[PDB]
Amino acid sequence: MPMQMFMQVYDEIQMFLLEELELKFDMDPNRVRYLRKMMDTTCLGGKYNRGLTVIDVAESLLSDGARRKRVLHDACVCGWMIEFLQAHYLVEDDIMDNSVTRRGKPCWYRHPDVTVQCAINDGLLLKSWTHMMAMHFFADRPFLQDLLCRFNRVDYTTAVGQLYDVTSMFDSNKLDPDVSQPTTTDFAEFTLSNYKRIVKYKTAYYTYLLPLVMGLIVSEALPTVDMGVTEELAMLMGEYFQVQDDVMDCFTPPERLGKVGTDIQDAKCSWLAVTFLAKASSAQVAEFKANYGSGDSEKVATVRRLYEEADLQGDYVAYEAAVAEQVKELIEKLRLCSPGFAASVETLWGKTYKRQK
Amino acid sequence: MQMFMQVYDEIQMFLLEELELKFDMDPNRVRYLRKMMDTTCLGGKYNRGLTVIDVAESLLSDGARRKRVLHDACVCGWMIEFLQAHYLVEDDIMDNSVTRRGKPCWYRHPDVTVQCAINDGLLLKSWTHMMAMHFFADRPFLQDLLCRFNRVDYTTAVGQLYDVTSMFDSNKLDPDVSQPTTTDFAEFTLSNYKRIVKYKTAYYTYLLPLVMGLIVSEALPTVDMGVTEELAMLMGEYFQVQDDVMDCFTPPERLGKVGTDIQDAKCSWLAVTFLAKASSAQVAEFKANYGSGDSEKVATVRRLYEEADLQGDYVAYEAAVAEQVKELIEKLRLCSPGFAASVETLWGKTYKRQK
Ligand SMILES: O=P(O)(O)C(O)(Cc1cccnc1)P(=O)(O)O
Ligand SMILES: O=P(O)(O)C(O)(Cc1cccnc1)P(=O)(O)O
Ligand SMILES: [Mg+2]
Ligand SMILES: [Mg+2]
Ligand SMILES: [Mg+2]
Ligand SMILES: [Mg+2]
Ligand SMILES: [Mg+2]
Ligand SMILES: [Mg+2]
Repeated sequence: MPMQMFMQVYDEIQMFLLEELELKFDMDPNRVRYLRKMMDTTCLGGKYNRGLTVIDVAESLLSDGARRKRVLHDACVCGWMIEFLQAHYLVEDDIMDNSVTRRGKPCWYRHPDVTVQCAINDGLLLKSWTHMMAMHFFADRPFLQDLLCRFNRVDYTTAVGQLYDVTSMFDSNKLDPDVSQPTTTDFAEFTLSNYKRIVKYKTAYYTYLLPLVMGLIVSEALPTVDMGVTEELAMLMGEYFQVQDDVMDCFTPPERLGKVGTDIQDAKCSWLAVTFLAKASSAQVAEFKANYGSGDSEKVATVRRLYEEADLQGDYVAYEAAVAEQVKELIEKLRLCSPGFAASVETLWGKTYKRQK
Repeated sequence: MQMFMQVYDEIQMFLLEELELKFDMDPNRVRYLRKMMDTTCLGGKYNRGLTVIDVAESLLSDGARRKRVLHDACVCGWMIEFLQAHYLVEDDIMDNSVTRRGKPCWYRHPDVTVQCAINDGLLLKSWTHMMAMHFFADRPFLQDLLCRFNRVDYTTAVGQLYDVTSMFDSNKLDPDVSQPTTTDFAEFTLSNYKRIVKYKTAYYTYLLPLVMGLIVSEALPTVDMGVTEELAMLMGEYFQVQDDVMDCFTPPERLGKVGTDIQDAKCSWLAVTFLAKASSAQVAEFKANYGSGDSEKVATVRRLYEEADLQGDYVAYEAAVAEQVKELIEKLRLCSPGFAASVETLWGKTYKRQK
C-alpha cells in the first residue's frame, strides 16, 4: 500500500508537470516526450527508501480519516521531492564521476541520444521540478516556509559535500583556481577525518536527515523530538550508508549493484582507500600509489587485488558491528520521549543495515 | 553601484562565515569559494541587479522604510546576479566556451576541474536560496518572491533545453537512439528562434528584475502585468539578438568572450536570418561549413554572414523593436507612470548597447 500510493502520486506529479510545459512553455510533443522519458529514467528504478521513509515517519507520528489522507498525500509529495533532488544529484554526479551505468542501464549522459551538454541541463530541470511540485501541492500549507527552508539547506549541504568529494585527491594546500595540479602523490589527505566530513555532507543529510525532518514537518510533529539525538542518528547511519556504497563500488558485481564502479579510476577518497592506507604495509602502499587513479584495466585490477589482500571486507564487518551498537543506543535514547518516531527510525535502520543493494 | 557593492560584501560575509562555522570547511576551501564567488558574480555590468533597485526605489515615489526597501532590492538584485552566475558557469561548459569577461571561463581556469565547475555552478544557485532566507525570513512577501524567482529559474532551464536541442531534428529526438547535427537546417526558423530566446533569456534578464522590484516595493498589483510581460519578452528577445550578433561581429577585447555559436551549430539570429534570405550557393556553403571548430570553416561562415549583410538586417530589426517598445511603454505610463520610467531606463541600458 505505501508503495502503491507513492506511485499514484508520481503519476499526479508527472501529469501536472508535463501538461504545464505544453500549455505554458510552448513545448512541442517531441520535447514533452523527451522530458517524460528523462523523468522516468532518472527518478524511477531505485528502492525509494528516502521517499518511503517520509511516508513511514509522517504516518507514525499523526497519532477523522480526512487528516490521515491529507498527511499521507503530503508525505508522498515530500518523498518525491527528495527522490527528484536525488535524481538531480545522480545525473550531475555521473557526469562528474565519469560513470558508465546506473541501475543496470546507461547513465543519463551516456544514453545514445543524450548529449553531455543536454544532460547537465536535464539535471537542472530535475531540481527545478522539486520547487514546482512543492508550490503546486503546498502553496496553502502553513508549513511551506519551514519545509523549503530545510529542504534548501540540505540541498546546499549536499553540494558542499560534493565539493569535498571532488577536491579530495588534491592537496588542499595547493588549491588555487588560477594555478593547476595533478592527483595527490603522497595521499596524505586520505585520512579518516577527511573521509567522515565528505560523507556527512554529500550523503548523510539528504539520505537520512531530510526524509526524517520532512516526515516530522507534514505530520506537524517536529518540535516533539530531540533534534540533537535525531541528527546524531542521521549522521551515523548516513556515514555507514556511504561506507557500504564505497565497499560495493569495488566488491559488488554490476549485475547486482546496477552500476560499474569508478572510485579507483577517479582516485576518490573512499572508505576502502582511507582504511587500506591506514593499515597496509609499505610495499602495498607503494603499489597502491603507483596504480590508483588510472582507467587502465590492470592498474584497477592491481588496486582491487591490494584491497582484497588487506582484508578490507574484514574491517568492514567490524566497522559495521560498532555502528550497529551506537545506533541501538541512540534509538533507545529517542524512544524515551518519542517511541513512535523511534520505531520509524528503527525501520529506516533495518533498510540500511546489511543491505546488499 | 555603491550600496549594491556593499550588500555584496554583506552577502559574502554571511555565506563564507557560515561555511567555517557550520560546514566544517577548512580555510583553503573557504578561500577557493570566495574566489569562485568573486570570479563568477563580479565583473559584469549588474544591469539586472541594478534594475531591481531602480524599480523598487521608483515605486515608493518614510526614510526608514526607504532604507529597508532599498536593502531588500539589493539582496534581490544579487539573487538574480547569482542565478545568472550559476547559469553562465553551466552554459560555458555546455557551449564549450573559452573566455568570459576577458578572463577564462570558470571551468577553463587552470586549477578548476570540469567536474568541480559543474558543482560550483550548483553552489551558486544554492546561495540564492541561502541569501533569501537570511535576509527575508520575516518578510510577508517571501513566498510570492521565491515562487516567482523559482518559476523564472525553471523557465530559464527550459529555455536552455530549447537552445541545446535546436540543431537536432526534433522528430529524431529519442534518448535511446542518437543523431548528428542537422543537415537541412529546417528547424532553423524564426518561429523556433523566438521560443528559444523568450525562455532562455527574456524571463530572467527582463521580467524577473521588474517583478522582484515590484514585490519588495509592495507595488505588484498596481501595474498591468500583461503589458509588462509583453515589454519584457520584446526587450529580452532583442537583447539575445544583440548577443548573437556580437558573438560573430564584436571583437573579443570589447566583448570579453570568444564566440562559439558557429562551432556549436547554434540556432542563432544570424543563422536563422541568413538561411531565410541567402542564395542557393550561399546556403549550400553554409551547410558544408557550419558547426565545426575548423578555423577555415568558421571563417567561411563569418564571411557568408558579412556577404549577406546581416548587420544591415539587424539595424532594421532594431528599428522595428524600438517602435514597439515605445508603444508599450506609453501604454504602461497611462496607469503606472513611475514604473514606465523605470522600464524606459532598462530599455536605455539595452538599446544600441555595445557591451
Ligand atoms: O551512486 P554513486 O555514484 O556510487 C554515489 O553514491 C552518488 C552520490 C552522489 C551525490 C551525493 N552522494 C552520493 P558517489 O558518492 O558518487 O559514490
Ligand atoms: O553569454 P553567452 O554564452 O553568449 C549566452 O548569452 C549565455 C546565456 C546563458 C543562459 C541563458 N541565456 C544566455 P548564450 O545564450 O549561451 O549565447
Ligand atoms: Mg558517483
Ligand atoms: Mg560522486
Ligand atoms: Mg559510489
Ligand atoms: Mg553560452
Ligand atoms: Mg548557451
Ligand atoms: Mg551568446
